[PDB]
Amino acid sequence: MKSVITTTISAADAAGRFPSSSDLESVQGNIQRAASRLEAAEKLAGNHEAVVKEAGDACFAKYPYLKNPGEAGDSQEKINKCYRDIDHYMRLINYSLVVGGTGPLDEWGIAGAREVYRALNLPGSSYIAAFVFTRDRLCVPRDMSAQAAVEFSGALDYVINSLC
Amino acid sequence: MKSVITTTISAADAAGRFPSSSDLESVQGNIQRAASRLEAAEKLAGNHEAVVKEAGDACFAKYPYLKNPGEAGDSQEKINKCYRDIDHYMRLINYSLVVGGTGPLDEWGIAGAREVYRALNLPGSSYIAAFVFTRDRLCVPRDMSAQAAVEFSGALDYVINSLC
Amino acid sequence: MKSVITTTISAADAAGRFPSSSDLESVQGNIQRAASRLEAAEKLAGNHEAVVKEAGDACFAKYPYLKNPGEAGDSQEKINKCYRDIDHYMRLINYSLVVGGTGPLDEWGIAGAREVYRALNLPGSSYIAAFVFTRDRLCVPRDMSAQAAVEFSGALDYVINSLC
Amino acid sequence: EVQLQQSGAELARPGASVKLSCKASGYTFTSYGISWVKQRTGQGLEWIGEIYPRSGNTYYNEKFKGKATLTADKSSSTAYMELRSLTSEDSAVYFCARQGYYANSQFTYWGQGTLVTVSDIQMTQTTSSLSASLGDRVTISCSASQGISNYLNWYQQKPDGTVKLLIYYTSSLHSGVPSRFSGSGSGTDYSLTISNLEPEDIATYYCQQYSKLPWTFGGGTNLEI
Amino acid sequence: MLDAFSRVVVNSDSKAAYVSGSDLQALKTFIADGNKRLDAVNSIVSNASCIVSDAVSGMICENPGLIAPGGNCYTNRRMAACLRDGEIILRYTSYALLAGDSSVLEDRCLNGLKETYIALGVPTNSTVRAVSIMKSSAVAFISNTASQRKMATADGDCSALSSEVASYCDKVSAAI
Amino acid sequence: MLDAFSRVVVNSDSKAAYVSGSDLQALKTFIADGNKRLDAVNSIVSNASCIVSDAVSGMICENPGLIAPGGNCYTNRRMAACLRDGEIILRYTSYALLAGDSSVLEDRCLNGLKETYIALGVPTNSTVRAVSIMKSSAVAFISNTASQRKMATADGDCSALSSEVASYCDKVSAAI
Amino acid sequence: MLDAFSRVVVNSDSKAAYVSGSDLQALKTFIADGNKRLDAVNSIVSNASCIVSDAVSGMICENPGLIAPGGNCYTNRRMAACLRDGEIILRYTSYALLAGDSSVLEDRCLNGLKETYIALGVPTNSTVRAVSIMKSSAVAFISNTASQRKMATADGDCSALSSEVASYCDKVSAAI
Ligand SMILES: *[C@@H](C)[C@H]1/C(=C/C2=NC(=C\c3[nH]c(C[C@H]4NC(=O)C(C=C)=C4C)c(C)c3CCC(=O)O)/C(CCC(=O)O)=C2C)NC(=O)[C@@H]1C
Ligand SMILES: *[C@@H](C)[C@H]1/C(=C/C2=NC(=C\c3[nH]c(C[C@H]4NC(=O)C(C=C)=C4C)c(C)c3CCC(=O)O)/C(CCC(=O)O)=C2C)NC(=O)[C@@H]1C
Ligand SMILES: *[C@@H](C)[C@H]1/C(=C/C2=NC(=C\c3[nH]c(C[C@H]4NC(=O)C(C=C)=C4C)c(C)c3CCC(=O)O)/C(CCC(=O)O)=C2C)NC(=O)[C@@H]1C
Ligand SMILES: *[C@H](C)[C@H]1/C(=C/C2=NC(=C\c3[nH]c(C[C@H]4NC(=O)C(C=C)=C4C)c(C)c3CCC(=O)O)/C(CCC(=O)O)=C2C)NC(=O)[C@@H]1C
Ligand SMILES: C=CC1=C(C)[C@@H](Cc2[nH]c(/C=C3N=C(/C=C4\NC(=O)[C@H](C)[C@H]4CC)C(C)=C\3CCC(=O)O)c(CCC(=O)O)c2C)NC1=O
Ligand SMILES: C=CC1=C(C)[C@@H](Cc2[nH]c(/C=C3N=C(/C=C4\NC(=O)[C@H](C)[C@H]4CC)C(C)=C\3CCC(=O)O)c(CCC(=O)O)c2C)NC1=O
Ligand SMILES: C=CC1=C(C)[C@@H](Cc2[nH]c(/C=C3N=C(/C=C4\NC(=O)[C@H](C)[C@H]4CC)C(C)=C\3CCC(=O)O)c(CCC(=O)O)c2C)NC1=O
Ligand SMILES: C=CC1=C(C)[C@@H](Cc2[nH]c(/C=C3N=C(/C=C4\NC(=O)[C@H](C)[C@H]4CC)C(C)=C\3CCC(=O)O)c(CCC(=O)O)c2C)NC1=O
Ligand SMILES: C=CC1=C(C)[C@@H](Cc2[nH]c(/C=C3N=C(/C=C4\NC(=O)[C@H](C)[C@H]4CC)C(C)=C\3CCC(=O)O)c(CCC(=O)O)c2C)NC1=O
Ligand SMILES: C=CC1=C(C)[C@@H](Cc2[nH]c(/C=C3N=C(/C=C4\NC(=O)[C@H](C)[C@H]4CC)C(C)=C\3CCC(=O)O)c(CCC(=O)O)c2C)NC1=O
Ligand SMILES: CCC1=C(C)[C@@H](CC2=N/C(=C\c3[nH]c(C[C@@H]4NC(=O)C(C)=C4CC)c(C)c3CCC(=O)O)C(CCC(=O)O)=C2C)NC1=O
Ligand SMILES: CCC1=C(C)[C@@H](CC2=N/C(=C\c3[nH]c(C[C@@H]4NC(=O)C(C)=C4CC)c(C)c3CCC(=O)O)C(CCC(=O)O)=C2C)NC1=O
Ligand SMILES: CCC1=C(C)[C@@H](CC2=N/C(=C\c3[nH]c(C[C@@H]4NC(=O)C(C)=C4CC)c(C)c3CCC(=O)O)C(CCC(=O)O)=C2C)NC1=O
Repeated sequence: MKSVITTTISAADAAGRFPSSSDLESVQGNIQRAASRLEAAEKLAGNHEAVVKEAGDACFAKYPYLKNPGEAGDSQEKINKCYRDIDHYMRLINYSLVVGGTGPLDEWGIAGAREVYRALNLPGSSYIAAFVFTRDRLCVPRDMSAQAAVEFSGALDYVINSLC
Repeated sequence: MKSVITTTISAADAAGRFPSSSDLESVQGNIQRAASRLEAAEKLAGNHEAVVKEAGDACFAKYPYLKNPGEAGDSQEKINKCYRDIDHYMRLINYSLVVGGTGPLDEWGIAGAREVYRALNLPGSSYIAAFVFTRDRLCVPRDMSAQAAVEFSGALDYVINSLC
Repeated sequence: MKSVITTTISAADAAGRFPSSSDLESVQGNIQRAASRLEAAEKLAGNHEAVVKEAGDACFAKYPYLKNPGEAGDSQEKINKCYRDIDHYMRLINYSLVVGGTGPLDEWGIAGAREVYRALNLPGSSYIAAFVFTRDRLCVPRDMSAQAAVEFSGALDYVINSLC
Repeated sequence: EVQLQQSGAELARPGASVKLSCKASGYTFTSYGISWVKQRTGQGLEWIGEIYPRSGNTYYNEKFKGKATLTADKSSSTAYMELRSLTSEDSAVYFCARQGYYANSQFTYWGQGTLVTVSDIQMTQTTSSLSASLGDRVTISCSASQGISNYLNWYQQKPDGTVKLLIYYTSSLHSGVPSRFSGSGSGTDYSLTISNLEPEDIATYYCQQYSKLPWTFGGGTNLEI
Repeated sequence: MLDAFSRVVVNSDSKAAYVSGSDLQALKTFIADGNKRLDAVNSIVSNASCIVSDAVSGMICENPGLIAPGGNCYTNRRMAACLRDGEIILRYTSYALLAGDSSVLEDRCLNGLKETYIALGVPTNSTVRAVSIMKSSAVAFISNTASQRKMATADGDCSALSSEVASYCDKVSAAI
Repeated sequence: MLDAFSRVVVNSDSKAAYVSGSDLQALKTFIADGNKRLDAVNSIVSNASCIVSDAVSGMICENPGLIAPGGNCYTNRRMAACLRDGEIILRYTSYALLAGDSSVLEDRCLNGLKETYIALGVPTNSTVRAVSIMKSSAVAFISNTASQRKMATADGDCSALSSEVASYCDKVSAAI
Repeated sequence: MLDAFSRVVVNSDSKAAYVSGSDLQALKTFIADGNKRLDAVNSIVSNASCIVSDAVSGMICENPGLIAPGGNCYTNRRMAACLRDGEIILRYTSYALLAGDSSVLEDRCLNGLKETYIALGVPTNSTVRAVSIMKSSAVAFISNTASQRKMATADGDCSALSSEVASYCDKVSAAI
């Protein structure tokens, strides 16, 4: 997974270098931003059921045509799969906050999402609606601290831009 | 110029990626360790004449054979070159402390030093003696703070290991 | 520009071969199927205004949410651009029927359509609705001969599968 | 502005041919089509056919196929209707109208009208004549044989004979139409509402579907005060 | 590539000088504004998609000849290439903003970009118009003055970072 | 590369026009003469070795300095390269004849051929002489007027294909 | 590769579970000891040359047959390769120590290392002896118990990082 540690160790290994002052400095940044990103991860992990339910409700409210026959979510099982997909993305965002990098998202939700959603007629706009609602729904300091919100919204914007 | 920022941005560019959370987090580490490494750079920059003089004196004290004809330092011009080389290395170490990485050292003192010193019969062990003396001469907190000393000694150890 | 002639000439050139029996035979296939595909092209070229209008109307009827603010086609100019896009695709299909290969479509409508439509929030399902309606709207022998219909529906299915 | 000047009234004999003309000005000729509408004496409008000069493509009402031939001249920015085998049934006033392409498929601007002497969606205007007074709010309603998708245009035909596009897409006002006019309808039933009637509104009003070819007009409702 | 710190040391190396106290103080100012710089980069990257798409759309809307036949944004392939170039330019501008130095942008995106665009027939005027729309949008996002989206940050002055983003985009426009 | 149909399409695409009735009729004429075009290509390819060898030999016979020391056909290596270049030019001319369009020949053989020959010292005059002898022999084979080789075809007029072959060879000569 | 955080994430992903409070607390402990981990990595890398040279020299001194003819450290080339991959093993061990996870070491150094050494004739016993001397020296440097080199650190207990270094070296030895 992409992260501060993996990025700098990969750069060191590509050059065949022992970890130098720059790599230790980047890991110090890991240490510094860990508080905020792990607070965001803890809040998301402890509240993901409600967050995913709200995101999916917003997705289907913005795009009621998804319920129409032949569309994604025209059956109850497909709606459950939509909420499960939002759960998967929220869990990958929790993983990204824990890791400190987009690696979990990149490798487990984004890498082939374009082809999967094209093959299964899943419009990326619905996922974008769920994630945009999740990002806008978060408020500070009620849900998390300001920097935890920064990290959480950064991961949400990352997945949104992966879908855009 | 290897640094936290340059390593991070080069890794992002190699993957065609916008700066991500881990990129900003590495730069946060730059911010966190900058105080110590810039304190070390300021102390070295403000005291480099005496430090270089001491390092060169230690190099020639440990290897008086360098004064023998045909050896490096058999003339006053060559001894001045020796001290100028130690000044070059200390300036590159000051640059590395300012940059936050070994980039300046790698590109300006290390990259071809092996071939240069082989061609000119310059024993790397004399440079190592100067840098080891400088590293062991530093006193905390008399000369600099503990973490500034850590950064300075890390740069010196990097030079020594480049010559080993 | 992918076609029978260009494909076999490219294969001959890659092997540094003069045209041989196989290449002339494939061009004979060009000669044989040209009647049907050029009939389809003539019918489409002489009736593209009505066909494009019907396809766009079907697209917006199947997806009325496109008229909602923030969606593609929430302004009259964007609706005109949707019909213009269907015009572009129908013209590229006319080009493919004339050429006898998907080359015009591949190079001018398909090559970057994924990234363009992702960037501009243009759901591929709307284009697919327009083209599926056009394919199902065609009647034999009312609008085309059977083989002309085969070629026209083949081009339409090709663009649909490029969007799927 | 858009004018679409038509040729003068031409008199012919049964079995002869008449080449009607329509010179377009004020707009790019190839950015629009040219539709031709037949109106018999005291009858409703009837779409003959449309030609798009950009491609030269012609679309004809099946009732006028071979009877009418549409050609256009991009150099002179003019369009021609050629009537063949003229009869008493062809005695009518023929209009040329600027036709939009895809979603703007509206007869936005009409010609003055050239008089000539000797599965379709049925558009029904139930009330063929309505009488009202100044300042009244009159409602003109028409029904489509099959469901259309709000693709309805309303046309004001003055007693002078000139035809103007009032409302397109069932609700959108034309460039010069005052807010007193309004339209409504979603399925098969559509209504044209004129609030605070004025003497300039004394005209015959036609609803025209452009959901499916051939384009069809309603019978028309004459509004008198 | 160089960052602000490496730029300072390169300037210092031209005179064989240890990094001076004034240059050190400028770098401490860079560090003290480091959190604001990270917020600025985050503002750009979190809105990079709409920045690039809006810039290309505005360039095309102001210059409809680009999407006409023979225009450089005509086909879907050319439009995708234009959007990709806008994304690449914004990515390197964000690299410069993160680094505090334009060396990455110049060396890895602008070196030969003008000649490449001339060879490809990419209109320089439209390219700089798109780059200027990206500049305006990115500056608004740094200043949190974007009309349709706001990013929560501690209140303060990021005008130095706005000017830095504008200067990077100006380097892009002047290079081509 | 483009063929005749793709050439018509590219011309139509410049105006965002569907392929018009006149261009359609021209392509239908191309199809109706398709069997004659295949016969012409077959005539060229079935005699390609003889065409190329005869052209290079005639170029050398009319310019004996080519095989003298310092001449560009002097050694066996230079002779083989010259015969290979003649074969390549004839092959791309036959590609153009089969395609009905010069795009393949231009882009894949004539692009940079003049500059390459200048850099190599290949004499342009002798190259065009060889290409013109190839043109004459290939035209004769199209018309079945070759003295020592006749190929059976249905009686008819292939002057259009002969003129196409001549025009492709003329494009080759004018490129260098 | 994986770090400690990505390792926790991968373990959580096996159950489709969000990172639980226990794993979160373990990662905060990893963060709370992050400065000690950086000091440990710094101690190893600042003495990497001495660690590797001392380990290879001790392996040779305890097994003099390595430098005899037919021994795997016989020539200067074999000696250089032995020192080089001792440095490589120490570098990947330091990578694991920095990452907090063995994934980088396993995947990028230990994958196929045993088979490669078997194919080359590199004696596994001597390799593990060198790796164990590196383990001892690196552990001493982590604990700042090296006799001839002391590095200033805040007083405390780095036994967890020392055990991590020992476990990475043990993974190296067990792989071969
Ligand atoms: C212009 C860019 C903005 C703006 C920026 C400010 N934010 C300030 C403080 C601040 N921001 C962060 C987050 C930032 N640093 C990081 O470590 C990362 C990610 C790795 C990011 C994205 C932090 C941690 C802080 C420090 C205190 C806090 O938590 O808020 C700030 C105050 C000055 C400063 O402390 O640097 C400003 C002005 N705010 C604006 O007004 C515009 C829109
Ligand atoms: C100038 C090139 C010639 C010439 C050509 C003609 N051949 C005619 C007809 C014709 N040729 C073929 C063979 C051709 N088509 C193929 O399928 C292939 C290979 C795959 C080849 C080589 C066919 C099948 C036909 C049609 C029926 C037949 O005659 O066998 C032809 C008549 C016009 C036409 O049908 O296109 C002509 C004039 N004949 C000449 O006089 C010169 C030397
Ligand atoms: C075992 C490895 C050592 C040891 C480690 C400890 N050092 C402690 C604190 C500490 N160390 C650093 C430097 C470290 N962090 C960085 O930012 C970098 C480089 C980028 C390095 C090399 C810092 C900043 C700190 C915190 C403040 C300070 O003391 O300077 C420490 C205390 C616990 C902790 O803070 O993590 C210990 C025990 N000391 C030992 O006894 C052995 C030999
Ligand atoms: C089987 C009998 C049909 C059917 C016939 C109808 N289609 C009608 C007209 C119509 N068809 C198209 C599309 C079709 N015509 C073309 O020229 C081409 C080829 C490029 C295609 C794909 C259009 C655009 C139209 C409108 C008028 C025209 O331009 O021809 C039609 C007339 C009434 C109407 O337009 O709704 C009918 C009833 N009936 C069926 O349900 C199947 C599909
Ligand atoms: C950890 C990785 C992971 C993800 C990131 C998601 C992504 C994902 N979604 C689907 C697949 C699906 N996803 C949806 C859900 C949706 N329907 C709607 O109304 C919307 C458009 C959309 C959510 C917004 C549907 C309906 C399917 C089933 C379609 C099918 O498999 O044929 C699939 C195919 C596998 C399957 O059958 O489930 C995958 C991999 N799922 C994963 O396992
Ligand atoms: C910024 C880059 C940079 C460096 C890092 C140094 C590196 C360096 N050193 C020397 C060259 C030299 N350096 C020394 C110095 C020494 N004599 C001793 O007693 C020791 C072995 C050694 C220092 C410990 C001497 C004596 C020479 C002269 C060449 C020679 O000895 O033949 C030269 C060649 C040019 C010259 O003659 O000065 C260079 C490039 N110089 C630079 O400009
Ligand atoms: C010859 C090549 C060629 C094509 C094949 C199409 C493809 C295409 N479409 C658009 C661009 C567009 N196309 C549409 C049309 C649509 N809106 C809707 O209601 C639907 C979802 C969709 C058709 C079904 C719209 C609205 C835009 C602009 C998007 C925006 O708002 O930025 C663009 C960008 C250039 C531009 O600004 O026009 C391109 C290249 N156009 C071409 O020039
Ligand atoms: C790191 C540096 C870097 C860049 C900045 C670009 C530079 C670049 N641009 C193009 C290629 C291109 N450049 C554009 C883009 C544009 N045409 C327009 O209408 C706009 C004005 C403009 C963007 C604003 C287009 C459309 C092409 C293709 C040329 C054509 O087909 O006409 C290409 C060739 C193929 C490609 O990779 O896209 C390259 C290398 N890419 C890079 O890797
Ligand atoms: C697709 C395009 C294409 C071509 C047409 C040629 C183009 C070409 N020709 C030559 C190379 C050459 N070109 C020739 C040929 C000639 N010298 C003569 O005396 C004649 C006038 C003339 C042919 C009629 C010779 C002899 C050389 C070698 C140059 C020399 O040794 O002087 C070379 C360099 C490598 C090589 O030897 O092949 C190339 C790339 N090859 C291709 O792939
Ligand atoms: C990332 C993984 C990685 C490593 C760990 C090494 C692994 C490795 N080592 C050797 C190569 C070798 N390995 C050694 C080293 C040794 N000889 C001894 O006496 C000791 C027991 C032992 C180390 C302690 C020697 C001497 C050879 C060459 C074998 C020979 O010449 O007999 C080779 C073959 C090519 C080369 O020289 O690089 C490889 C791939 N390299 C890597 O890139
Ligand atoms: C239909 C073709 C079309 C467009 C697309 C726009 C393109 C456009 N938007 C701009 C400017 C612009 N655009 C955005 C982005 C956008 N605005 C927001 O407030 C947010 C969050 C957005 C989500 C999409 C921003 C942030 C700005 C900067 C000013 C602003 O805050 O709006 C500018 C001015 C830049 C300049 O002059 O250099 C233009 C031309 N105009 C058009 O006619
Ligand atoms: C000894 C050096 C030498 C040669 C070799 C020739 C080369 C040569 N042959 C020609 C012309 C030429 N050459 C051929 C090919 C050839 N002829 C046939 O009739 C058949 C079937 C052939 C099998 C080899 C053809 C078909 C022509 C066209 C007219 C002809 O039939 O002669 C031409 C005229 C082309 C022009 O002027 O552009 C020349 C110069 N002459 C020489 O002095
Ligand atoms: C002549 C062939 C030769 C050698 C070389 C050594 C090799 C050697 N040194 C060791 C052990 C060892 N070696 C070092 C490194 C070294 N010692 C220091 O104290 C410092 C700072 C050093 C700089 C060079 C350290 C740090 C240790 C760990 C214990 C110690 O502090 O000495 C060990 C024990 C490791 C084990 O058993 O696994 C050995 C065998 N012995 C030999 O016979």
